[PDB]
Amino acid sequence: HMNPSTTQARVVVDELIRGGVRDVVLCPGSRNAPLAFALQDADRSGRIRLHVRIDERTAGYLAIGLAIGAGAPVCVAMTSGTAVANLGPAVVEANYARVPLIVLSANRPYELLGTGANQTMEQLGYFGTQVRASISLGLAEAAPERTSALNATWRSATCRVLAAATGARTANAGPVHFDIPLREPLVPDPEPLGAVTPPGRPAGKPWTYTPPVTFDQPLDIDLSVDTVVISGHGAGVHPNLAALPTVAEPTAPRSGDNPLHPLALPLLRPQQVIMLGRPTLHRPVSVLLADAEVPVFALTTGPRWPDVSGNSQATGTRAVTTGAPRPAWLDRCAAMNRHAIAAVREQLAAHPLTTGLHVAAAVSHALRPGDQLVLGASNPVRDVALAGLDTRGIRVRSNRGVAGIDGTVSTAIGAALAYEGAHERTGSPDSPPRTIALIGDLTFVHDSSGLLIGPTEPIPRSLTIVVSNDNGDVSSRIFGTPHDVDVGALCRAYHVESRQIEVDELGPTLDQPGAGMRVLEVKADRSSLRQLHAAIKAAL
Amino acid sequence: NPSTTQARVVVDELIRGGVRDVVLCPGSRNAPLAFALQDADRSGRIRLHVRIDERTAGYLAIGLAIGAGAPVCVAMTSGTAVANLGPAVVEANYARVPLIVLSANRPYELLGTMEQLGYFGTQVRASISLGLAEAAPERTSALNATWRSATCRVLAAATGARTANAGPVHFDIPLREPVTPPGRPAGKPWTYTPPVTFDQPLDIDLSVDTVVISGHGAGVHPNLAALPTVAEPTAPRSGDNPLHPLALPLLRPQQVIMLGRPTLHRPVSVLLADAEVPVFALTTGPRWPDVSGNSQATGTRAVTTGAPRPAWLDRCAAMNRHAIAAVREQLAAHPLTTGLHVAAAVSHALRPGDQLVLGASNPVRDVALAGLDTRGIRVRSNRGVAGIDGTVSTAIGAALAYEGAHERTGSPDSPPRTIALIGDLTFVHDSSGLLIGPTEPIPRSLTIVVSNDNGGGIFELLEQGDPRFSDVSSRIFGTPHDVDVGALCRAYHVESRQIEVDELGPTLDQPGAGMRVLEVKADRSSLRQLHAAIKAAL
Amino acid sequence: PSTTQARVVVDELIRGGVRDVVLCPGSRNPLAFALQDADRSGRIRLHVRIDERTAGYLAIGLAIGAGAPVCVAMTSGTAVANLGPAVVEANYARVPLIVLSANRPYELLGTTMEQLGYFGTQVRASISLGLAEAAPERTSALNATWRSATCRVLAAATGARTANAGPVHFDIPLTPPGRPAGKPWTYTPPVTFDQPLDIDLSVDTVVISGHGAGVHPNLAALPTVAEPTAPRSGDNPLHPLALPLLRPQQVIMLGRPTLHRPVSVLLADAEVPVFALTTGPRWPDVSGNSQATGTRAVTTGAPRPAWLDRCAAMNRHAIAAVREQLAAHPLTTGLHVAAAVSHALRPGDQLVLGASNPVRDVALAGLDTRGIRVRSNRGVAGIDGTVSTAIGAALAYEGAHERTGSPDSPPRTIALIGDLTFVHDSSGLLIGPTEPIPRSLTIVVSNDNGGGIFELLEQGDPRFSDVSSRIFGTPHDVDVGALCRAYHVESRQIEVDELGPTLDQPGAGMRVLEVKADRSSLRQLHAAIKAAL
Ligand SMILES: Cc1ncc(C[n+]2csc(CCOP(=O)(O)OP(=O)(O)O)c2C)c(N)n1
Ligand SMILES: Cc1ncc(C[n+]2csc(CCOP(=O)(O)OP(=O)(O)O)c2C)c(N)n1
Ligand SMILES: O=C(O)c1cc(O)c2ccccc2c1O
Ligand SMILES: O=C(O)c1cc(O)c2ccccc2c1O
Ligand SMILES: [Cl-]
Ligand SMILES: [Cl-]
Ligand SMILES: [Cl-]
Ligand SMILES: [Cl-]
Ligand SMILES: [Mg+2]
Ligand SMILES: [Mg+2]
Repeated sequence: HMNPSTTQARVVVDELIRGGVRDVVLCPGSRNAPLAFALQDADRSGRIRLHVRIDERTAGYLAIGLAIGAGAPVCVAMTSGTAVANLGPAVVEANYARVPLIVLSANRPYELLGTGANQTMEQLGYFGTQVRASISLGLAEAAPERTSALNATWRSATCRVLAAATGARTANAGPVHFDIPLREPLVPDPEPLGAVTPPGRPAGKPWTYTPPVTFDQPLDIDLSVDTVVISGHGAGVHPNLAALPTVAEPTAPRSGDNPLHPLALPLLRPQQVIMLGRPTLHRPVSVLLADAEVPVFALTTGPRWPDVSGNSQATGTRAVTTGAPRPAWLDRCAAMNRHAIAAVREQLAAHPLTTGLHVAAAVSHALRPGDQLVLGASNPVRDVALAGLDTRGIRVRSNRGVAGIDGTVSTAIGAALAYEGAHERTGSPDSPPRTIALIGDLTFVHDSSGLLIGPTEPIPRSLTIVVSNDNGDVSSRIFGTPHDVDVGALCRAYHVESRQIEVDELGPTLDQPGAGMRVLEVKADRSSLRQLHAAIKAAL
Repeated sequence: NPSTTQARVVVDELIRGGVRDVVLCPGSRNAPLAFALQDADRSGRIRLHVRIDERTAGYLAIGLAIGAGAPVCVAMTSGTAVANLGPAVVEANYARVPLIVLSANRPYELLGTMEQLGYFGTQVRASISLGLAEAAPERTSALNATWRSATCRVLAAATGARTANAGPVHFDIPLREPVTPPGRPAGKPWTYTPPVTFDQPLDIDLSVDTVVISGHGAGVHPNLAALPTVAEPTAPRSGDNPLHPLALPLLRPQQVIMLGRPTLHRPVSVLLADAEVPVFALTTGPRWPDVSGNSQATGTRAVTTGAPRPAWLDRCAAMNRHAIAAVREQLAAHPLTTGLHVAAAVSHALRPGDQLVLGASNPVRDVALAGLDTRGIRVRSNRGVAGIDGTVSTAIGAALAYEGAHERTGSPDSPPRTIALIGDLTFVHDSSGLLIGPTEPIPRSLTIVVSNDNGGGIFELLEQGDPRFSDVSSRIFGTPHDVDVGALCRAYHVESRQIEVDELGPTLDQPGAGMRVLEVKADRSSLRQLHAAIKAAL
Repeated sequence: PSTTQARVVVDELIRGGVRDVVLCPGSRNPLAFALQDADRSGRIRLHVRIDERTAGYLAIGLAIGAGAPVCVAMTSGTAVANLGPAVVEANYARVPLIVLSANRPYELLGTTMEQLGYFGTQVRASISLGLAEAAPERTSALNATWRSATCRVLAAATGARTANAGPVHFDIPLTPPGRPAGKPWTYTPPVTFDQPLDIDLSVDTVVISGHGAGVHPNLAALPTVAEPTAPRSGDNPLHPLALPLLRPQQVIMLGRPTLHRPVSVLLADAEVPVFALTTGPRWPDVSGNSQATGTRAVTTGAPRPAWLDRCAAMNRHAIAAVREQLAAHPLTTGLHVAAAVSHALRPGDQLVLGASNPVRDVALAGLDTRGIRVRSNRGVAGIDGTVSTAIGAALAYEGAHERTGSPDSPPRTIALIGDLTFVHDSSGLLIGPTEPIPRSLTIVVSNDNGGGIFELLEQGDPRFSDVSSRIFGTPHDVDVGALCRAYHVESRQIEVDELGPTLDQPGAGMRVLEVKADRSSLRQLHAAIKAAL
């Protein structure tokens, strides 16, 4: 009846859907045709949304966007060869950002490794320690009597792939390499003489159910000691710490309503630091975490705990708090937070030229509750932190794992599609929410291929990309001249609407109703930034 | 600083070892041998190429190595460099390309930049770490010897000087966070390793009806020059008796001599798997291919007795004329331009001495179906893993190294031409390879011909191209993109022109800017029927 | 500079719970001197061996004896290869093993550190300290960097944050105080790993508990087939031979089962839901039949009286069939020796079981694990290193009893192993005069002169009788008594009826009791028990 490659591909796709996979990114190939056929039919029946891309490296960052936008595991299926190697960059990012990314690689049978067979390499284990698991399905046997047993083993392995990627039993979500060797026949047989897919558990249940896991590690912390909370990427929400002064990275969730501008920390003298997540962005933050006199308590949601400090007195998951912060200490930190905010506000106005900070400040004001903000992990994240954005009621995403230039555009597109997707299922007939991306010009040009979306492929409903164009070791001689790439020409090539506006119009133009996907380019300056940052520092 | 001394010794020995080009990317950490390479660039001892995209940088290095046969260095500088260099390193492994990867590790920092993947173990020929530099005026003669000896190991491993198996090498130079000692006289390398002769004679009787199938990495065998030879475009031709690939299924060879690693044509793979046909594998290195475990014997050269029967050579020649006529006649009888028409136009426009860079998918297959005469012509293609990524940067590096070899011959004639034939998906995959800063070296005679059928044409010719999949194959296989290629080249400031297949000939004869892209629109909705008409007219 | 780094690291390892360290004489290795100072000062115990393989398995025993992390110090360019087996066992049995290495960063590399592939697949973490400097202006900062990293090593080995103990590779490439009151530099409270599973005990349920299983009070009433190394939670045991006689409709699987074919068949039956309750993040599956994973059970309902009565009946029939067929058998088999050891055990004893038949035979003899501590290398079920495992297990066990100030002599550690197992790791008996030696260790060897377990497998079928003596039985004809005397260890040959009384007498700290056994009748015995059911 049904050939083994088709049966295996349909069973795997079926178990992945039951595991919560709503979006799959597919790259074209011949060896992965079984997976391609099963995925396309699951897209026809509405069980998943399929995204086709041509460039596997940007496809991996699209899949990362599809996962951080709503929280679901996301699969990316590709053929054998360098197609798997091109997933390298996205796997590394997903490792340090803890993104549940499933690399579903088709492969030749392993017996062909070493024979010179076309388009065949050492795929299994290619990703080394960067993945949470390298799992290989077997080669499918042509034995309809073993069909019952193979369905159980295939579905149980797919569940193991899903459990490791989502961190269902480790609290350490990350990328997983799921390698599937496939042999001919690679296409489905004539459907008149066809079969039905071996069934899973009744009522759409996963083959192996993993109920919610709890990882608890309580820590004693006395709050009467003058305490500042520094929250970075992957930080959890802690209600018992919402009163304390908090220096929060843009991608960190806010526990309370007592902010502290990063520029204010070096001008204060905390006696005790509570570190939430993986702080990385601010240098004065990094300075304070080096100082050995100030005790540091680390609180993480997963088992990995950051090494950005040397005087880590203790690491846990939550705090059992004793006491309450001194009101004089609270008055001091709030006083200095207002002083830092005003210093940034005055020097921005006192500056003649539009810099990247002005663009970042303009986007911050235009934000509204419910919006999603995607930030290039270079300057845009630091700039929005200097402009003191209030991340309450907005979801802020950024590839803070390795903070690479790769794939920023694709991540924005993916996060938008995932966000607007979860808005449909909540039943609201209201319009889809907004996703605004702020990225530099060198990052936009570098991942301009990420703008490519085939005519038949899903397109974000309300994504606006704001490109702050500052036109910019012997390896730094390429930065000595402007790359001179017309942002509008790239957008025309990839059939994307573009507009070159000014920072004054940034607000009103961002409020124009949803026009699908669009790119807004703001011209900015880089020559005067050294004076602006020196002006702000002197104003403090 | 004893480290800047180390860096100057290594760069000198690498130049003595034949390295004429190095590729750099800006990174968070300082580049390995960053400043020493810069002095070597201004001195004219070496040519530096800088790129932003580390993936396109790896493939540019491959192009710089295969265009002239020299070893090439790429200097990793960031924490994403290992991941992005993966594709090029894998291709360098399977295509046997001398690729040196320079990295600088920090021994005073806690471990537990570089992001370690698992491929370095399986792909590289050697992993050599220099060692930390320490000041010692009484050991300058000794540290000069250790550094240059290890540098000679790195080059010998990468070029296959002692193994006959070129490939990528990982060279690590540890650094401590912040004149040149001499080498051998006359510019000679520190440790002279004479290239080795790797010899495996094999007895083959040529009176048995024999066909030769030469693939990637095949050698030149003068004693086999008379036999009917089905040769891939990248294989150097050794005779004047070509056998069209479509004529192979109309014959019954009793013996097959397989040169190098064949990767094209399903009739070839069916023949090589036939257990009733002895297959003899002749390779230039230690690796050897088998299709279905049907390689009877391995070697490097044939010790031949006998000669092909004149009746056998006549049958092969008759079947060859039928195949050539069928392709020419059916192409003329087809209204729409396909990628196969473009391949025949590019093939008829080449001249002796030109370089041809062929992308994967149909272009490299279509050129073979067009009967391209590869003699006097240098043909390149990344057949190691047959990826469609990095083919634009590979052509650019191939043009740059090929032109530099013509400059060093001192001929006043214009630089030789490099013509690249790639699909549209291939072009879209690595369009970023066109972004070259005005400071960097740019080719002077590179023409990229893009055969644009708005998607993946080869899938029309495979099993998923069957009409019973017509309703499902468009999205997941054809994958149209609707990209404006001229607008892309415009954005990157590359001369671009859309032309018809009839104007393709004369357009390549006229020179132009040192780099330009010629886009020919094509159709893939008639591809499967054009190929069926060719098979039936055989 | 390196002497200070080595002495800082040793202090944090002692503050982290390390009480024993194994090392081997090697071509080099500072850490040796620092470890030496702590040994004379009494802060750790040092154990030296010549055989690096046996050194790795000694450290495993030192870990599972009391539950502490243990360090082993490689010193040559053969230690990685020789420590391989012990690292693999530590990985699969979740044993806190710290492997200490020393790289040379000022030397040409790649043209005492032999790299194999197992480190990247077996260890929980790989942490290299980094080269030391000389500026005493940052000695306070270097102190924190070393003690923090050492705390990372200990946390990965003991599973402090991941609940998955295992081996760790620590590279120290070639006195600033710690936190006051001897606490570790970075405190990490042990983590609680929780997954509640809804299970209806009203369905006819059996509990199968294997290696690494936890203790479950709300499952104490259910019939329980428990492997020897499993800790028992209730008092309704179900003899393993009774399982094929019953027809359960639901299975709760604790830990990682590895024994008894009937169990493997039951766990694979697609008509029976299996629930895997584990103590860590890994979970086992036989044929993809595990339908849910968890760490504890939220139980509704109660077991039917009809189901419990049926289970108690077949249990009784099985214990009686084994106790009776063992009496009718004239020759002494390894199954008689397992029953003799089990009935000679008192509460508070430690029992070390080798693989092959000894671990299975003790289960067939129905030993009551309550009050006693069973140890076995069930991670990969190998016959190597079992002797050194029992020596280290004895040492750490008596060490925990010495530190409680009890006046009574050390508690008993009895090891039941086979002959092939004894020969495989006979070198582990070679212990120098200055090295620590157990004071209450008895190694009972059931010597049937070959592999008895093979007579019970398909190769033991009589149609292979003429072709299976060489390649499965493997007779050795080794004089165990002469071997023990050569290594200066007490040895005595006794009969099964003499095993109990001799075990009750305390003798030299290490004694090897060898009982002659037969395997030619093993397949016939087991066929007799099956027919008696
Ligand atoms: C990196 C990579 N990803 C995917 C593939 C699978 N693949 C093989 S041929 C092909 C289509 C290429 O299309 P195009 O370059 O337009 O060529 P055409 O066959 O249409 O001439 C694809 C995606 C590959 N070979 N390499
Ligand atoms: C290192 C290792 N090699 C081989 C095996 C395979 N094996 C399993 S049981 C066994 C026989 C051991 O015989 P013995 O220790 O005398 O025990 P018996 O079954 O006779 O009681 C062997 C070789 C193993 N488990 N470990
Ligand atoms: O001859 C060659 O060039 C060549 C190159 C390769 O990368 C091979 C890989 C596997 C098996 C055979 C191979 C081979 O024969
Ligand atoms: O529970 C345990 O102790 C345990 C231990 C292991 O080493 C495992 C290995 C693979 C699969 C499951 C495992 C498991 O459940
Ligand atoms: Cl950016
Ligand atoms: Cl014929
Ligand atoms: Cl190809
Ligand atoms: Cl066993
Ligand atoms: Mg195409
Ligand atoms: Mg035995």
